[PDB]
Amino acid sequence: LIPIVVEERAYDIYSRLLRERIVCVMGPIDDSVASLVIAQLLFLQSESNKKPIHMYINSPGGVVTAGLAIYDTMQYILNPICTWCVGQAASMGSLLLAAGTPGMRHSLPNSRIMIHQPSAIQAEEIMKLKKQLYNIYAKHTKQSLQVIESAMERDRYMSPMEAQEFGILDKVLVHP
Amino acid sequence: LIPIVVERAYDIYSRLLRERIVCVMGPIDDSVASLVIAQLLFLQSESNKKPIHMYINSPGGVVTAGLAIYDTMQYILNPICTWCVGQAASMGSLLLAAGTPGMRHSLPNSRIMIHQPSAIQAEEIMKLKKQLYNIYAKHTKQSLQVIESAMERDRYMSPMEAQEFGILDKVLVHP
Amino acid sequence: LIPIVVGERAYDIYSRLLRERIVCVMGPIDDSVASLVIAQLLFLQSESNKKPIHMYINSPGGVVTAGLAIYDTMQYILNPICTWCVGQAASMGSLLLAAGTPGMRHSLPNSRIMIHQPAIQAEEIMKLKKQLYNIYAKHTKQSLQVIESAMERDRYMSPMEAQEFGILDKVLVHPP
Amino acid sequence: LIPIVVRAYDIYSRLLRERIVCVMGPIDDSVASLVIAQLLFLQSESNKKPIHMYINSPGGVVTAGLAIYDTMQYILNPICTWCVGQAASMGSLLLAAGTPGMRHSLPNSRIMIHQPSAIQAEEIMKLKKQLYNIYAKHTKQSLQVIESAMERDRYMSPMEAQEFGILDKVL
Amino acid sequence: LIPIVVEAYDIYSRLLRERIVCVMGPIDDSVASLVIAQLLFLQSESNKKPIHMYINSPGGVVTAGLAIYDTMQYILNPICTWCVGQAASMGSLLLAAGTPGMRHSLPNSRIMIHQPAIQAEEIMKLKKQLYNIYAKHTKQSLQVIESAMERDRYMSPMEAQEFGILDKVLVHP
Amino acid sequence: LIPIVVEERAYDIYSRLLRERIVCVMGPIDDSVASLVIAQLLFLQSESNKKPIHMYINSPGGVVTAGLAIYDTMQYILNPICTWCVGQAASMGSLLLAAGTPGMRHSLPNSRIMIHQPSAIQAEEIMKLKKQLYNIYAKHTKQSLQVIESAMERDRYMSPMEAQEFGILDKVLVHPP
Amino acid sequence: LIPIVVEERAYDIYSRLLRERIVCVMGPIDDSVASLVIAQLLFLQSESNKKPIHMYINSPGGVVTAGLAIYDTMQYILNPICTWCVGQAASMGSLLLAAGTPGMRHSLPNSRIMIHQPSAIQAEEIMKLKKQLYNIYAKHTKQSLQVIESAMERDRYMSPMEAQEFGILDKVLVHPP
Amino acid sequence: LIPIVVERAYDIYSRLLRERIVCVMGPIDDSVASLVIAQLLFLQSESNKKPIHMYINSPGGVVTAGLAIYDTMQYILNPICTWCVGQAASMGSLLLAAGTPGMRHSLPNSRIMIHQPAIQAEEIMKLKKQLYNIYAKHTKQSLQVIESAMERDRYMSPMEAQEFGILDKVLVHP
Amino acid sequence: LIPIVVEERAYDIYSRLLRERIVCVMGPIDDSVASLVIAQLLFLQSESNKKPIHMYINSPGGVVTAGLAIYDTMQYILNPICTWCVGQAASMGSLLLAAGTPGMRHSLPNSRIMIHQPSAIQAEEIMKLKKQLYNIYAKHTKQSLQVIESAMERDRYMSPMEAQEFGILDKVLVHP
Ligand SMILES: N#Cc1cccc(CN2CCC3=C(C2)C(=O)N(Cc2ccc(Cl)cc2)C2=NCCN23)c1
Ligand SMILES: N#Cc1cccc(CN2CCC3=C(C2)C(=O)N(Cc2ccc(Cl)cc2)C2=NCCN23)c1
Ligand SMILES: N#Cc1cccc(CN2CCC3=C(C2)C(=O)N(Cc2ccc(Cl)cc2)C2=NCCN23)c1
Ligand SMILES: N#Cc1cccc(CN2CCC3=C(C2)C(=O)N(Cc2ccc(Cl)cc2)C2=NCCN23)c1
Ligand SMILES: N#Cc1cccc(CN2CCC3=C(C2)C(=O)N(Cc2ccc(Cl)cc2)C2=NCCN23)c1
Ligand SMILES: N#Cc1cccc(CN2CCC3=C(C2)C(=O)N(Cc2ccc(Cl)cc2)C2=NCCN23)c1
Ligand SMILES: N#Cc1cccc(CN2CCC3=C(C2)C(=O)N(Cc2ccc(Cl)cc2)C2=NCCN23)c1
Ligand SMILES: N#Cc1cccc(CN2CCC3=C(C2)C(=O)N(Cc2ccc(Cl)cc2)C2=NCCN23)c1
Ligand SMILES: N#Cc1cccc(CN2CCC3=C(C2)C(=O)N(Cc2ccc(Cl)cc2)C2=NCCN23)c1
Repeated sequence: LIPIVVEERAYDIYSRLLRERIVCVMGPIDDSVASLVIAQLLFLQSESNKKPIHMYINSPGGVVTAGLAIYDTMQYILNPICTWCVGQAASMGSLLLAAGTPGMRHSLPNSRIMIHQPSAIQAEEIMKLKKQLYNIYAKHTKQSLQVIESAMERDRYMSPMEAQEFGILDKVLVHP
Repeated sequence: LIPIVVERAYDIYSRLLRERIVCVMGPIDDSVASLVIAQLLFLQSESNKKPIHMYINSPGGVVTAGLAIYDTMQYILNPICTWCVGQAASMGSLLLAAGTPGMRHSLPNSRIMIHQPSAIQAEEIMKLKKQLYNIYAKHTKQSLQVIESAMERDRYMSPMEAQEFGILDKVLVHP
Repeated sequence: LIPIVVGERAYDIYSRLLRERIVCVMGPIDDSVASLVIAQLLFLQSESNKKPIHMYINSPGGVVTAGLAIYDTMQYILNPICTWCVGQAASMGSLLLAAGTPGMRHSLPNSRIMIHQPAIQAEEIMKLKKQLYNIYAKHTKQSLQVIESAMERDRYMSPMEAQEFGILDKVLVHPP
Repeated sequence: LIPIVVRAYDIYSRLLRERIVCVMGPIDDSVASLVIAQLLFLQSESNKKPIHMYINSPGGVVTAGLAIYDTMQYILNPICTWCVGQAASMGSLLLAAGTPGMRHSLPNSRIMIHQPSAIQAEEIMKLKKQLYNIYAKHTKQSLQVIESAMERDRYMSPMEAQEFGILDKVL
Repeated sequence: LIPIVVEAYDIYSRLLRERIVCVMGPIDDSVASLVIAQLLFLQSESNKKPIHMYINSPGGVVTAGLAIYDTMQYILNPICTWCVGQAASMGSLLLAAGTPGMRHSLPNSRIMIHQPAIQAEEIMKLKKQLYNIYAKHTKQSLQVIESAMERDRYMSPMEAQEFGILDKVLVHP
Repeated sequence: LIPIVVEERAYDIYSRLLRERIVCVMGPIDDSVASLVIAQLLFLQSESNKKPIHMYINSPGGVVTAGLAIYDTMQYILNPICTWCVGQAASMGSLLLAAGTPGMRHSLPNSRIMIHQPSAIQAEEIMKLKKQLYNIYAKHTKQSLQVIESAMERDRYMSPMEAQEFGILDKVLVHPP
Repeated sequence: LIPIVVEERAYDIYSRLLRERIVCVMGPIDDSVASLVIAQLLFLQSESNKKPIHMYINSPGGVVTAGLAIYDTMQYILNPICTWCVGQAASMGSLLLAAGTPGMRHSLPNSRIMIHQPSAIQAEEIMKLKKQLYNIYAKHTKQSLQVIESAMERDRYMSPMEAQEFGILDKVLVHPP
Repeated sequence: LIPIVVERAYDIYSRLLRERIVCVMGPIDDSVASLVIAQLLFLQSESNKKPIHMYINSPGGVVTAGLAIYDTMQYILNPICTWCVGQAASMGSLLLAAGTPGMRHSLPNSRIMIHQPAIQAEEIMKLKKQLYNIYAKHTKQSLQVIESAMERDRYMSPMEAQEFGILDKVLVHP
Repeated sequence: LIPIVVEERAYDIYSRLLRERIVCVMGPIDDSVASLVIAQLLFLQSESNKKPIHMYINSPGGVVTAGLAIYDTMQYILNPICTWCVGQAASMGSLLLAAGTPGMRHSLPNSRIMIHQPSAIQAEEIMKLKKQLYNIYAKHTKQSLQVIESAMERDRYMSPMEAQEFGILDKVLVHP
């Protein structure tokens, strides 16, 4: 039941959010989510490839290759990407969260962050995908492999404060 | 089916938004939180001084979805008037009591519940309950001790007991 | 499929009903119906807080706390509210019907009215059931004990007994 | 789904511009509120010009049908009821409540006043007397003649239903 | 599921050997058919020895409960009805149809005579059957029975006993 | 579950009923209700060509062809059959009720009896079947076709006492003679 | 999804059909098929009391009362109506086919036409309805009752050419005249 | 599914009945209650002095189904030993507390709840009062203590429950 | 489709297993499983309370209070209890496995053992139950609390060899 706003043109509030260069990553990440997000990120680059992009994550995770789709598009565009976590970023959600422009990775105070991966393909393939997750997290947290994979074994959430200290985000904000 | 009102014409819900009114109706999940946060943010983009009104008629919902609203309420600058209609239970009463002080209201016949009624580990659930304990104590001026024994009783309060406990400031019959 | 009716503007018939300052409470009552009726009632009060609103009730009841949100918004707003019972008004429907302005509570001749009531602790259900007694007591101008007695009988009233009981003021057949 | 005719309407809206109100299929609360809407809307447009209720229905919720009956009886306009296909149970009630000399059916229609088979038992009998009464009113038959007929699980043809008092014209 | 006792029966076959007939939960044609069979068997074994009918039911199909009620009237034995838990709607009409003086409840039972695809005249007709049955066994007047069944509520064993539904309320022998 | 009773010998209560030459017609009658009922009419006749059988009927009706199968077995076998109506006998239930041995058809007092037929084949075939019911009911009630055809058009129930006056049964009994 | 076509003005293809005074009876006919078809017979008549309307029929039948509603609208309105059978017209479909203006009822070559009625109400009421279909078919085919009643008892389809010789239609066309 | 033991050959549940052991397992409905009440009537016909053993591992159930069991336990003359295993919650703990005084037992790890989780609001409140009074009776607590307790959405330990009046002993072994 | 064996009496093979004093704990543990197991363990004690009892665990876990029911009955009976793990013992399964008589806790070579708890009650209650699990495991593994709870956080299985070394079992056997 999505509301309309005027600005004189008239958009629904989500079209409006994308006009402010805000892309939502809200919920379980599947291919068509990934498709929406990728579409938006590439449209904002076309508008201005130096102007920043804010991406808002409230995601329990999802389909791993769909998330890497987003992640890869993040790495590709020319824009700074402020990532913001509200509610939670678990599994691929905090992967996207940890993959913002350094210095521009934010959570609100009561957010919950998980890098552990909640548990139809071959066994070695899953391990392959799981190393990919291990290196991406190592890249952006500036942590070691063995630290990352020990960490990813703890079935557990962090506070915005621990996640900052671990390298997943940069600033925990209450106010602007 | 949602009616149109009327010089251009919005559906009634779009028109509630022009009043700076954000409805939080029913159970709270992430996509409701997405809708509420967007409006809060947009309403602050419109003026960051002009108040915002949050009509809460909710039984609770996903804790982190509700926290994403609570946090966003705290983030924005505007005075936030919160309104309880029918009932605000579990996460929905956290929100109701998070409105800016002296600006939390109930219509007379509502019911208010801070009891949390009832896939993660038991150490994580408990971490989340602790976060609720602290929010509630922060906004009702009550001690954690008072907050926990109270949240332990499976009961509703009238808007008056609510106002006395520190969830509400006003109860009113009319403007 | 809702019909359209017709400077010159074009309305679906239900908006048109709201232009006439009519709000409908058709069928069972839940939070989303209540959101809709409160939205319409607060809007009508904003277009004129002295002009009457007409509220049409054909309803078998509903969620109590959702029904009370409607009742309280009736009592809040500034406008005279003339209620009309068509078809039936049982439980919360009859309470909305009985909570129009004194002397502007109507039924058409064949309506059936019920004040008998068809997960929460047992003490909260009695708390709530007592709020119902207090509201019916108020507007029907009947004693508490008489309300509690009446609400124990699993029966409907004629629009003429409910006139007689306190629930409505006039039974109309044709327009005055 | 639904075509568009030429200013442009959809056909069911174009019909309403013609002062025509369909009653089509089973009657429930939302049929009734849609029908009562149109009836009021039409009388607001003119209280002298007749309205046309096209009924093809096997009935429905008694209270929902009673709601439409009363709205008919409230509004001032002459009302021409039209039976098409069938008007059975509640449907036949409204058909019979068109204003006199204006109740029609088409030749091959079927008309039933037998009421085919959660509230208390006394409250069910109360509702049935209401229809007994409503029917006796508009057919000018007696209550003993209404209840007897209402017990025979059967249709009448338009001519049977004309002699009974349900309608006036068959074409 | 059902345990086996020696004396070799299932426990419910052994209740029947004790002349105990359970009427558990909702009445329908199947339940009624069962019950009636045991009632005729028991009489066939002896038309003088009582039969203990154990009732704990929210009611059921009217026609089916009436088949039971009729069977009860037919057979010669004194029938001791026992309410455990609850007897509502039809369940409490059988309770009332025990032999006078041997209608019992346990302390915490609940008793209800209020009643929760056929025609209106027929639903009223069956309701008058219930009216007259209840009036006969409570010795209460018709008009007292109908007021009663309209109040949607339960009676405690002692209000059920002051009304003529049962006779005795036992905490223990 | 079906209790077991002792006799020296163990029977489940329903088996021990058949021992009494009692046959139960309980519930909707389909082809396998009919099959099981016919199985025991034929059986009970082979235990005695002349000892009376008892049908306990509590039924709201059923498949017409499955009902007529039972009616026809009932007509075939040589046994006097006493019918008993308990709870109800509507539609084909009441036809099995009416078809007991003249003067052996009974109701308990509180039973409800209906002969109206409540609402894949062609149209001529349903009127074929309706007519067959007319003639069966006409036969045993001793009523005229005309009277059967309109009584059945009244969607209503008869008391055991009106059913006795119409012809469906012969005695309404409260206690054992 | 329904394409849009341009005319200056945009119509979805089905709307633009109605513009040609074409009305489609496609599929099972229930009360709301009938309602929408009647809506456009009445509409097209009000655009012209005498210009011919075209019913395209491809239907396997439907609710008899809903069919007879359409038949009756078709009889009411003053317009000459050309019927066209495409794919099939079985049961009430073929009755709407037969009821076009004499000599305006058509089939394309490969259509299949059935008048047999493939297999809640009482029995007298279904024979009531069957008889009404007998008289409608009798009327427009110009066949006797006796002939209609047995043709309809044959569970079978007719070619457009046999249907033309029976009376259901008048012309079987391959290309436009 | 259910095994046979030899002694003569019972299924293992039939053999527990021969020990005078009545099992109240899982949610209590009128059917559980039928089975339980049957067993208690029978076991008393065997002897009205020999103790009955009610093993309870139950989350709760229908209240009238529960009170039928309770009333049957009051009716019979036998000393009843109640034992709690896994848990006894809502109606279950009510049965646990209702065994013969000095004979109510829990295993060291059981959890006990007296908090309760179509009829009118005056019936529920009538039923709840009835739970209030059974409980008050059997824990020697007051009504006020009992009512406030049942309002806390919480389980107790077996020692807690022992201190409160719900049970007498807590045994790791015999 | 359970087979019968003769021994001359004739039992199904599972009745036969219980005659050899073998009780299976096979699969998800719910109240009626727990009831079966408890029944069997108490019947074997009645036969001989010094003769050992072998309990065979292939369980992914289950309802925690139902498992403690079994555990408590284990602690209660007088008999030695050899526990044997085949396939897997995860969550409450390895709790029962770790709760055998010391010296009599066995796995086959390819078994998989989990003490981590795969993830409708109050929050503090779940923590209470979870401390119970923490102490029981500490009791029988002779490990510390902090070691146990760190361990229970690793979403992960052990080999019969690691589980022995950790204190969950005593012997890993290939042959008799
Ligand atoms: N899925 C995926 C994926 C993710 C990251 C990078 C790429 C590579 N593509 C190659 C083609 C390509 C790219 C980048 C591109 O961004 N623009 C500019 C553009 C795109 C969208 C919008 Cl709305 C407006 C302007 C473009 N314009 C035409 C061809 N083209 C693909
Ligand atoms: N989920 C979440 C969450 C909740 C609270 C606070 C934040 C932090 N963000 C930072 C980025 C950011 C924020 C707040 C922001 O309010 N506007 C202004 C704005 C927003 C919507 C509309 Cl329609 C119009 C204007 C904005 N415009 C560009 C960058 N930007 C995120
Ligand atoms: N749910 C609930 C509920 C039910 C009854 C009473 C209230 C109290 N609120 C206080 C705030 C408040 C109220 C009433 C108010 O009526 N208008 C005027 C207005 C509202 C909507 C529209 Cl479409 C047009 C004009 C308003 N404009 C900004 C703030 N505001 C809430
Ligand atoms: N359900 C019901 C029911 C059935 C029959 C009679 C009534 C009584 N009401 C009184 C209020 C009332 C009525 C009739 C009324 O016809 N119009 C005129 C009107 C209505 C609809 C439209 Cl689209 C346009 C104009 C009106 N305009 C302001 C308030 N109002 C209610
Ligand atoms: N349904 C019904 C219904 C309900 C109440 C009363 C009756 C009347 N019937 C008549 C036939 C009849 C009756 C009573 C009868 O009790 N016994 C004795 C008997 C019955 C069952 C068993 Cl297991 C053992 C012995 C009997 N033996 C042969 C025929 N017969 C029928
Ligand atoms: N369906 C059907 C239906 C219904 C009624 C009548 C019939 C006709 N059949 C003819 C053959 C036939 C009949 C009757 C027959 O009764 N017995 C004797 C018998 C039958 C069953 C049992 Cl258990 C014991 C003894 C018999 N024994 C051998 C051949 N035979 C069929
Ligand atoms: N269902 C049915 C059914 C089927 C066939 C015939 C009839 C009888 N009615 C009588 C009233 C009536 C009729 C025919 C009529 O055709 N027009 C003209 C009209 C209709 C619709 C449209 Cl879109 C445009 C113009 C009309 N305009 C006002 C009253 N009126 C009913
Ligand atoms: N539900 C219920 C309920 C609960 C508690 C008390 C009662 C009252 N009845 C009275 C009749 C009665 C009772 C108790 C009784 O215990 N025995 C002895 C007996 C019972 C079962 C078995 Cl397996 C073996 C022997 C008995 N034998 C004949 C009459 N009779 C009913
Ligand atoms: N659930 C639970 C649970 C778990 C552990 C311990 C207990 C305590 N009970 C007390 C009563 C009790 C116990 C132990 C007992 O083992 N036997 C001996 C016995 C048991 C079963 C069988 Cl098949 C054969 C002999 C006994 N015989 C009669 C009373 N009785 C309960």
